[PDB]
Formats: sequence, structure tokens, C-alpha cells
Amino acid sequence: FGARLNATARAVITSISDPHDYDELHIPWGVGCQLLKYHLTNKLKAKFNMTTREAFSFVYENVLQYNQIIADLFKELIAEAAPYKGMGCTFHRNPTLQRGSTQQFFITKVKDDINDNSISMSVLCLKAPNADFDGDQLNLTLMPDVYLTKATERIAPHTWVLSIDEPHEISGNLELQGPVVETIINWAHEKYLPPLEEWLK
Amino acid sequence: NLNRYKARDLLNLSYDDLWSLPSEWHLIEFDDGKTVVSVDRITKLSVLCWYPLKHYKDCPIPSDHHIDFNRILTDNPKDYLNVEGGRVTSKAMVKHLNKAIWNIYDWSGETVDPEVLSKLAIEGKNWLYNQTTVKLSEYLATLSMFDIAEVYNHPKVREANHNIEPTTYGIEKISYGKVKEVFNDPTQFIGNSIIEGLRSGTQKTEQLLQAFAWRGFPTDINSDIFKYPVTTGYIDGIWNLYENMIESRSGTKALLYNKELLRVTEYFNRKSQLIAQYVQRLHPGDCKTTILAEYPVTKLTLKAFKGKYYQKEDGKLDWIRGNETHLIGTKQKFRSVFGCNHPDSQGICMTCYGRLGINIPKGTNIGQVAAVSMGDKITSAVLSVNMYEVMKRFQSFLHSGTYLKNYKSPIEALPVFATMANEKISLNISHCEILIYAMMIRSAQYRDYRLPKPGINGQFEKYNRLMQCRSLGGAMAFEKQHEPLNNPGSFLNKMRNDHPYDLLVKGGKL
Amino acid sequence: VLMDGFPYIYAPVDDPVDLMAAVNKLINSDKYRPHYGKVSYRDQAGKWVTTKDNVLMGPLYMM
Ligand SMILES: [Zn+2]
Repeated sequence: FGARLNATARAVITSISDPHDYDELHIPWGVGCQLLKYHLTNKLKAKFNMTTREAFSFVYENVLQYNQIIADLFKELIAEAAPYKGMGCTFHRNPTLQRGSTQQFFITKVKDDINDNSISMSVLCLKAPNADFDGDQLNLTLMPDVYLTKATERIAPHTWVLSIDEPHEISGNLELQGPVVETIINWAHEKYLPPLEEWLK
Repeated sequence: NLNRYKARDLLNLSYDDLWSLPSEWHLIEFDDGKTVVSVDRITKLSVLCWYPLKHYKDCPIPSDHHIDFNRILTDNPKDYLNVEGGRVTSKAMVKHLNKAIWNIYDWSGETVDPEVLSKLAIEGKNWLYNQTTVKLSEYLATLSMFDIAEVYNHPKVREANHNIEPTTYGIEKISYGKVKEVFNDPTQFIGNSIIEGLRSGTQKTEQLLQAFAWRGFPTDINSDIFKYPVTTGYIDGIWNLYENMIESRSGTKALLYNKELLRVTEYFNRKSQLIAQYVQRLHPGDCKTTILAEYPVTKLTLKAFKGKYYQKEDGKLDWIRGNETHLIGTKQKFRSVFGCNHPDSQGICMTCYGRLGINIPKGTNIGQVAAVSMGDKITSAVLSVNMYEVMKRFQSFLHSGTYLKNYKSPIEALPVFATMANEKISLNISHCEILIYAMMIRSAQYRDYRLPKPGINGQFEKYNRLMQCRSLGGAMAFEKQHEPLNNPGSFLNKMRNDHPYDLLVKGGKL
Repeated sequence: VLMDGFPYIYAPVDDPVDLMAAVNKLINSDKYRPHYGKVSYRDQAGKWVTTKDNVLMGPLYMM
């Protein structure tokens, strides 16, 4: 009833606070090179006429340093996952109790800075797994084909939106974070207009 | 004066056009015939919460969708000239998104897939985050000692720190009462970062009172209280040995043996989930059963009955909306899980389950949902009368070691469990019925441990006997896997229910 | 002080000072009132913006 799976990764997490899609994931450079070893080897052999020995040597050589050729291949792999946004994967948070501790995301970007060894996560999907940034190592599992990508759609982030406690209600997991709310109320509830009685004169 | 806009017209604007509306008071005209007087910023926020309605052009927009829905323009000017509108909170924004999706669901005649609406809701929240964080980059909130001085220097706050009886009554009720009165006045602390967050739910009064008023009585590690209180707040500081030391015991109390708590909660969650999984499918529709269930309705369980279909007078079905106070103290005939006649030997229909089944994603194990809902609330309370005793009490009742096996019918046992569960946590009746139903067997005499159909023709059984005699696949996943292998009954051809773990025992073969 | 650009402050744990009384003195002072104004920064959209509220900048010991 359990296993140590192949094609997996494990790292700490950070946030995607810039404008983004809620179901996209950014993985660090080092994780991308080792996880996508055979995807890159396929591209290197075809495009650059490398042998298998040369391709394996090329990939392992550039795990700890940035390489422009590898970076171009990463985008080509992501762009070739159409019509999906990226490469399907599942992110697990422990302990696993509720739907939300296991979510399906799409890898859409490999970070170009090698000093960042964290998986950037959307800020809109942090409440459901009760995930925080204080030493939380999450488990990533790459989906090998399209058949499993469709199967793991059942745990997409939108599947925990509707509350399971009270009918016709949206779960509290969808509520915005503190810093964003403070900005909005600083704008909406400002006394920037005269009272309505004075407005009518 | 007082430019007039149409609700649907505003929703059709592009984002650049919406943010370009003038700073003014205006009238928003809705499809229900009413009009709302408000300002542009509240209107702009409300339109962003109407995103699901963008995909359905013919759905009317009633006036309650607007945030300031209480300021309705009427003939008498004394009804809107000095009316205070709603307060923007993270919960309020979610509620207006909730209103939009269920307005679409009702208008469509309950024909739109709820999974489609759930996708629209999160997408709408995503669009709200993208637009607000970019357009409102000039309206960041800040904190400094300047904000602290504003609240600290208020005359009434400074009077709730002097001439106080050093007792529980003098501090927690009189002194704390005065500060709460000041913080709740809408005319005080206008534009203050700390107070504005408190009104919108960002802050909480419990922490603020211990900061601006007297700290109070901390307890020792054995939950024993001290005779003398802490006569100062956090902002001023605690600089004497006695009060500082007793305050430290709170930090000691914060760190406890959560490792044991994690071990116990994990074991409890695993145990309940394994047995609950025997109730698998939830089919939409109505089974047309004449079997109803008579349940008392009380003030404690009225909220737990939301979504349950009950037969009112003249023989028609209506569902509890949660505010039927006139039903308290009476007995109604409910459509119940125990009365279902669905052909599926491990499934029930939507009507018997209740309206809460609309929210469940398609194809989900309904038994696991009930166990997760109960486990989530208990685990949250236990980790954050002890709730550990509460968890042990629920476990002993359901698993029969005042045990569930004592009762002769499920109908008589549900109110007892519902009252027990809803006294500490909040558990829906639909979840309560599923958990009780999982512990039912057809015939103990003939050792038929399958679920009974309908559920009123069955009996109760202990947890240990059920986990070892229903299906060997489920048995191989709990404890003492050697014992079922020795049981002579395991080798006799019987009709048995199946468990989700059956496939993994065979490695995937069928 | 001029060379360092900062007056180092000795603050013993048993200092007999009313903290909020000292804060009130600084705010109401014509000499030692800290500068309290707007700040400018480049947002996540690449636009140079300035805040509507007054923002105070101060030091913190970080590790
Ligand atoms: Zn039914």
C-alpha cells in the first residue's frame, strides 16, 4: 500500500506572488536537470546529433551551472505539452488528511537562477494543504503520460472549492491572504468622497 | 447628478474601462427593479466578484449581489442619506462569489454542473488577485510606532488601565469592556492601520486587549491559576520578576507533547476512514421511497440539518434552509439514508443524502468524505473538557468499544450521536448518517456483514469484528493481519462487500 | 557619530524609561521627529509608483 516512486523530487517551497495562473508551478534549475534527464537526452540526440554518452555527460555537467542550450530545451519541452499549460505533476503535503493536501499542478517554468532551490507555489493554493514556508519539504511526482494526467485531474485545485461541511457554500480555503486584504480595505474604505448628503448639495 | 448605470452593462466593460470610471456617487440599476446608491470603489470591487456571471449573459442580477445592498433608493430620502454600507472582508468577497454561482444554478433550473461553477469561482478569485495587486500598488498598508501612538493615546483607552480591581471581574469584564466599546465605535480611529484591520477581520480583539489593556491571569503548566494578575499590557512591558515569570509559563504551555497528539489523531483518522470507505457511491436523482425518518429538532442541531429534505404538510418535500426556528421542539419526517432503496448495494441517492451532496465532486467515495469531515474538525481542535477526551468519546460510541450496539434501530441512535457530535464540533446530519450506516450489518446470526438495504432492516456490530469479516482486502490494511488468516470463516464462500484496497492486494489484477 | 552616520545607543535591560512616553516625545518634537513621508518603488508591473500613505523607514538587526 505504498512505494518509493521513480521520477520524483523533494524541496522546500516559496510563493508566486506576481500575476499568475493558480494551477502553475515553477521548479528550480537543479531539480529540472535531474528530473527531466531522459526528456533532455531525447532532444539533445535529435537536435544536436549527440550520442547517448555525450548527452548524459552534457546533462550531468550542467546541473550546477546555467547553460543556454539547456534553457532553450526546457521551454521547448513545456511548450510541447499542448494543449495543457505544462507538464502535469502532483504536489503532496504531509500529513495527508483532506482533499487539498494532494493537488495537481502544471510545470510551466524552470527557474534560471541556480541559487534558488525551492519550488514556487501559487499563493491561492496554500490554505487548502495548510502549507507554510517554515521548513516544509513537499513531494513532487511527475506524470509520465497523458493518461495519468487526465486521471489526476480529479485532484485539481478547483475540486476543493465547494464546501463539504455546509450546503451551498464556498470553503474558507478560497479566502485571500492577509497582506492583500489590507491593501484592498485601505483603498475601498478610504474617506475620499464627501457624504452623500453633501454630494447632492 | 447621480449618474445611473446598469448592472449587466458594467459587467460587459473591459478591465481598463471598469477601472476608468469616475470617482463619484452613482446609482446601480439591477434586474430585480431596485437601485443601489454607492461609490465607485465599492462598485468596482463588486463587479470583480461577479465574474461567473460573465459566462451567462441571460442570468438576471438581483440587487443583493452589490456589496452596499442595504442602501436602496426609495421615495423617502430618510432611508438612504445616512446608511452605512457593508464592510469589505476576505469572507465577504467569498460570499459574493458564492451568491453569483448559486444564482446561476437556480436560474438554470439546477442543470449546470457544479464542477463548472467551482472552476469559475476559483478563476474569478484569481482574476481579482491579479487586478487588485497591480492596480492598487499605491495603496499598501503600513505599520510603525506612529500608528501605535494613535490607539494608545485615546483618552478612554488610557482610563481602562487605571483604577481597576485586580480580579477576574475587574479586568476581564469592566476594563476589557471599555476598550471593546472604543474599538467598536465607527467614528474612532479613521484610517488607522491597526483598527481598520480589526474591523475587516485582519486582527482579533483577544490579542489587542492583552496589548493595550491588562494582560490578566496566566496559568501554570498544570492549568492552575495564580492569585495575582499581570497589571500591564505588552506595549508598556512586563519588567518585574513575579509577573514576567508567570507570563513565561504561557510559552511553556504553548509547547506540549504534540508528538503524542499527532500519533493519536493519525491513528484515529486512519481507523475511521478505513471502515467508512465501505459506503462508496452517491447517485444523483431520487429513489422514490415511502420510508421516512422521525427526528427531533432542537436549537443545537437545527444548523446541522441544512440541506435535509423533510416532508411538510400536504405531502410535499422541502429542504431545511437553516432558519426554520418554528420547527424547534417538534418532530419531522425526513428523507434519510436509512430509508434509501437505490439498487446499488453500496450507494445511496441524492435526495436521501441531502442537498450537501451537490457540493461533492463527481465520483468521490462518499464514506471517505464523512470521515474526513469529522476527522478534520477534531484534529484541528485537538492540536489547537479536553478535545482528546471528546475524540475518545466519539471513537468508543461508534466502534462499540452508551454504545452504538446498544440501540436497536438507526433512527433512535442518530439524535443521540448528532447531539453528542454537534455539542463540541459542527457536523452535518448527512455526515452523521453515513458514519452510523457504515457500522450496520444485515444479519449477525447468519454472519452476513454486508451493508443492509434499506438501512432500517439491519443491526450494529463492533469495529474489530467488521474490519476482519467484511472483506479480506480491507482486513490486510489495518492491524494483526495474521489473525484473519487463521479465522475459519474467511475460507467459507459468502457474499461480501468490496473495499478500495482490494485492487492493491492483487497488484492490479481483475 | 558623523563618521559612522549613527549614534550607538546603550539600552540596558533595566533602563528606567517609560517607552510610550518616549515615543510621544519624539512625535511631538521639532528636533528629533523622524521623517514621515511617502516612498517610491517599482511594482511587479514595472511601473514607478509612489505610495499614498506615509511610510517610516528604520533599522532592524537581521541574522
Ligand atoms: Zn434514496
